[PDB]
Amino acid sequence: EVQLVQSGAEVKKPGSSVKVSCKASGGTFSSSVISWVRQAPGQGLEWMGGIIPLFGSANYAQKFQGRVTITADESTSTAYMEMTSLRSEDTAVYYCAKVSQWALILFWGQGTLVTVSSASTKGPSVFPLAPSSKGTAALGCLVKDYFPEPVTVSWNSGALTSGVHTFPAVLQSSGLYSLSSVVTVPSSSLGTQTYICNVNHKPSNTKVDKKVEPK
Amino acid sequence: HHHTNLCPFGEVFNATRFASVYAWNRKRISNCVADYSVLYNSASFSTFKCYGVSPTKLNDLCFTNVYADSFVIRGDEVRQIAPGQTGKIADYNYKLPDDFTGCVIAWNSNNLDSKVGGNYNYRYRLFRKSNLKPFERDISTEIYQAGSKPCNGVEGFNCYFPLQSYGFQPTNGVGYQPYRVVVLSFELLHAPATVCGK
Amino acid sequence: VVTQPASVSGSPGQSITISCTGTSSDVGGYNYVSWYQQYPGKAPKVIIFEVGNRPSGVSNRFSGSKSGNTASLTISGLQAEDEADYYCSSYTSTSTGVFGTGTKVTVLGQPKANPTVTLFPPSSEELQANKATLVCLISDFYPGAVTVAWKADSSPVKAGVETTTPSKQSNNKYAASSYLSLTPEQWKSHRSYSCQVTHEGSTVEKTVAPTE
Amino acid sequence: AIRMTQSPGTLSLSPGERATLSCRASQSVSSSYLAWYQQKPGQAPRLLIYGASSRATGIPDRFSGSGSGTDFTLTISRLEPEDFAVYYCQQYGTSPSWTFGQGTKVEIKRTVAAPSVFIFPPSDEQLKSGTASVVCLLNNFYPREAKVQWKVDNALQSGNSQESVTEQDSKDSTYSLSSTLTLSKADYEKHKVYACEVTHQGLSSPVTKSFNRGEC
Amino acid sequence: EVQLLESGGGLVQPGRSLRLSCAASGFTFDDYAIHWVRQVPGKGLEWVSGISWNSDTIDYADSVKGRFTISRDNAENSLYLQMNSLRGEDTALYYCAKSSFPGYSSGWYYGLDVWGQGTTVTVSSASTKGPSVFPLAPSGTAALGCLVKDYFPEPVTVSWNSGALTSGVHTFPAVLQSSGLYSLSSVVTVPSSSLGTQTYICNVNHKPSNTKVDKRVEPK
Ligand SMILES: *[C@@H]1O[C@H](CO[C@@H]2O[C@@H](C)[C@@H](O)[C@@H](O)[C@@H]2O)[C@@H](O[C@@H]2O[C@H](CO)[C@@H](O[C@@H]3O[C@H](CO)[C@@H](O)[C@H](O)[C@@H]3O)[C@H](O)[C@H]2NC(C)=O)[C@H](O)[C@H]1NC(C)=O
Repeated sequence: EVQLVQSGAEVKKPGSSVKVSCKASGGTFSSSVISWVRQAPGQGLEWMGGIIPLFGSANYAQKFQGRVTITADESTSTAYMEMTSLRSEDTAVYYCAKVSQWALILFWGQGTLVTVSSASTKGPSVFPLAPSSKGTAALGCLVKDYFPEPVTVSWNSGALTSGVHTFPAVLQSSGLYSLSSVVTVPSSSLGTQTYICNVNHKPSNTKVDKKVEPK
Repeated sequence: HHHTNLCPFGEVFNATRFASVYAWNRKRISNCVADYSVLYNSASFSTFKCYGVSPTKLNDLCFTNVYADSFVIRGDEVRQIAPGQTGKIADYNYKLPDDFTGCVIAWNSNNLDSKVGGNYNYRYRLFRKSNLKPFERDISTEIYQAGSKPCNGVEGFNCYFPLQSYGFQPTNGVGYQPYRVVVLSFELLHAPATVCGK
Repeated sequence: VVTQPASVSGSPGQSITISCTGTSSDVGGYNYVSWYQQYPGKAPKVIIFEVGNRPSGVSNRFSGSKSGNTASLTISGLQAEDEADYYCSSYTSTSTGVFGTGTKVTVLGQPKANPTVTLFPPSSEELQANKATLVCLISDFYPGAVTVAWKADSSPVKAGVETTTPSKQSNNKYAASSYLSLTPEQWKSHRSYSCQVTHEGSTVEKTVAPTE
Repeated sequence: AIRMTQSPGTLSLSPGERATLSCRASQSVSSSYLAWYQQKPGQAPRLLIYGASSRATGIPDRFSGSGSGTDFTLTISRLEPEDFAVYYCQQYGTSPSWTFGQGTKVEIKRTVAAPSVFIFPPSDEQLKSGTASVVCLLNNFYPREAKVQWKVDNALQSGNSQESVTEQDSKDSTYSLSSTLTLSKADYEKHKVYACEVTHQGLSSPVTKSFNRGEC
Repeated sequence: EVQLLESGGGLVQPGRSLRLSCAASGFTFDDYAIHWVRQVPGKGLEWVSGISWNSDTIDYADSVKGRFTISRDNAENSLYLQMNSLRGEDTALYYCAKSSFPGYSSGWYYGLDVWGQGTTVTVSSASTKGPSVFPLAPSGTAALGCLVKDYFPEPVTVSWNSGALTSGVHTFPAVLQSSGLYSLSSVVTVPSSSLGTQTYICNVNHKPSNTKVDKRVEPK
């Protein structure tokens, strides 16, 4: 019955603030300790703070004591986490975690992605990684210069799933993301089989299908 | 800590493992508030008999101290956890006073405590020279010499070990399945009231 | 009141079950039911405690169960050494214990033996003392059940009749006796007196007369 | 504040082995408020254990938590392929004051498969925009350790390449790596021979794949 | 070994008094609970009374409450069932039993594993009464005997030819007549040709009344 629902992913520019919501259902809201856990990419879990809705007395970790405020609304069973003066180091995924006083189990939300940058949202350019002519061959797509995360890459509209390696994106020095998606196929079918990578970037509403042909 | 806290009832009802009845666990609950509606509106309970307090009324009352006694017993033995009752568990393991004020909560825990082949981790006291006083705990494991010969600390003919395992299997009858028991004791004394409802 | 069947019988190898019905303050409220096996002339032996658990050394042919207000002792593979009396017992809400009525368990299979009957007239010494006692001795019969009837000529005799309860002798057979008290005038008034010993559907009739 | 330090940082084992992960506490912590989490890459943390030893719904019996006071232990009696991940321990309670351990990565130990290397010249359409990206692929290898050196006319590169690794494949327990050299179109046309050199344990010698700019 | 022995039974008139005692050995009597159970001869058991190790708890059956009282002396390892206002229904064999475990009601939880041999208590309005011995004359074998009529209390002992004749002898159980007196007959079977040769004498002995009778039996 108990379930934590957080608000959608956001993109904030540096210096601004963001207020993530966390809607709880099941009645165990008021009598619970509702915390906020943050995880920067490539890092571990970090406890920011918590609050008990019955008391409204929030407690904070020292690292977040200044720019983070955690509120609670017993009338709607929703917790909030508001961080001001956002920096690119605050780009992370934010979870609301809750412990009911009647159990030892922890209830988690699905997480909320907050990307902090000013390099405006941008669709990606898709360049081919053509298979070389000189038993197995490799071909791929270079999904370069997009913002923000994420992009989705499929091959032949999902009809090709074996051997596909879609690498995690890298944040280039330009502030735009870039990733490569490759697939190894038999060298005998390069002239017979058609390979098309389907890139979808929902933030910018960009769909791109690129045909990768031999050189 | 002396500033409005949540009563840690979780580490009582929701613990991974309970204590054997002869060594029943007791936690003292003091200076905190708790939403008892989560308790008396729960359907996960097979026994919720209150004495001296109305269950649905626990949020409107405050108490000086609250005592939570927890253990595991057989199904047919649950009815002994009541004031004025007698039996193997009430006489030798856990005994409530005639004037008890609180509630006796029990639920089937075969899914948590029974194992194929039998789980023999839970035990009870077979005998005691005299009946237990209310809220008295006996953890003695001394072998009793019921015969003419000294026992020297080993089981024998008339040399009995005072405890015996329950033998919990998943296929036992319901009356013979493990049940987790929690005994809430509400104490309303002359002290300031600390454990309140909300 | 804890009621048991008065008697339960069965042949060797067969399995029998003794019932034990009580109230909600006894067999119905507490799983503290115990069964006892009592041989003639000896103290009761614990066979079952807490419905099903048997003491160390008890044959596992003795099983115990309980359903609602009724305990059940089950003896599988009846052996001749199981012929005894069986008593259930239980704890009460009054903190007391109560015993059942008992159950005579009789393992079958023994050949029936008809009784030897000897009827004695009043001795001349007793008649001289203004008394008369007819003596009807019954021995060497099995099983124990037997019915005795006295007759003056051909009409039944009302009172003056004392009869033993049948008991076992040295060769595991039953022996009984019946005594008819009469005045010496009643003895010589009828031509004959008869002792009719009925055992397992067959009647033995011995007759004595004053003149003969 | 309470500090949870886990040990070891990385745990290198093979499928079928027994994993023993440690979580050290700076103070005595009630065993009723300690949890364990499993996290696979790109996934939210999965609650494994709560109350020191209670298994969450659906968690198999091969995961067991134990300990008290300051030493807590998560044991995996027999490692499956799906268990190789990062595991965190968390102190919590009925007060807003929780801490997490830094985590322990359980990765596989090595059977030797060498990487298949492929180099990709920049696309012509990308060269129309003034930027050239050369992509070197290291495919289906293991162990994770691998070196990628970029060579432009046999001049070793540095500071102009970015690497990305896929996570341990759920099927063959292999890794894959992609290094992207980035040059301006001007610099890219200044040189002819572009090569990425791959050093790896499964390779008797460093393997080099190259192409001359302009050849078909 | 664990052992319980009962003493102090016998005969008592209706209304009168009698005291039983139970001796214990082979176990710590100081921390056990003992009970009394009685048995109508030829029928079924019934509980009587119980007492804890410190006499703090004492219970009685409703058929004996107000009339019966139990007590114990742990220094002598002895249990007492003081008895009076005795009725005819109180005539029974009285047992002394305990459980294997200490505990007042532990006897009911796990069963009464150690019993005593019991002691007979007979409630009759009864003074001693000696028997009359009449011969039962015989009328290729023949049966003769002698009748031991109207006596109290049990028992009598009958032998033939001062114990020399044991083959063919059957002495029968006695009747408890409505008058409250016992009557018994003993019979021997002998070959027919030895009636005018051998002498047959039955030897009755009723020790309560100091009766010793030698009656000879012979053909009519
Ligand atoms: C510790 O407590 C948790 C939580 O219990 C829930 O939350 C509390 C705040 C109270 O409101 C409780 O009344 C409430 O149920 C227990 O977890 C829950 O356990 C139950 C029963 O084991 C699970 O229900 C089962 O679910 C399966 C599959 O969905 C069904 O097929 C069954 O019919 C049955 O309903 C329930 O899913 C589960 N809830 C969560 C969130 O995990 C937990 O068992 C308990 N542990 C101990 C040792 O006491």
